[PDB]
Amino acid sequence: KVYERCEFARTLKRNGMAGYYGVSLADWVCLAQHESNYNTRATNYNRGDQSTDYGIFQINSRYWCNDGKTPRAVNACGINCSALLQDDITAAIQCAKRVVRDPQGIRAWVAWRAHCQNRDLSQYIRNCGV
Repeated sequence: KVYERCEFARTLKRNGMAGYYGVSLADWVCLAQHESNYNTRATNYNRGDQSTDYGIFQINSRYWCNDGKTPRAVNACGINCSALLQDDITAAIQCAKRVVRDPQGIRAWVAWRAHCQNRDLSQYIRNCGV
């Protein structure tokens, strides 16, 4: 239930996402990194703003995913946030796409805008043998 730059990259490329129309594998990695790669323990709830940041891709439960304990959220993904806390990231990818599919775009992770769009993050993926 753990994923690292390499792994993630491999999987991504193994899934067929790494190098998406726009989202570049490197961007994914860097992103997934800025999110909370490693172990699928990326969980940070916050009632203060009826929002929760869960998922390796640090997905907010204030719009994406849901639970059923908060009859307010607008689960745009329409899935159990827990589904993003499993072993297979299939949900993370599916949701990831189901999310980016919106007019939001990777931009949502402005972080990447201040992490990826800064230096060469290719050196991070360049080594796995991609």
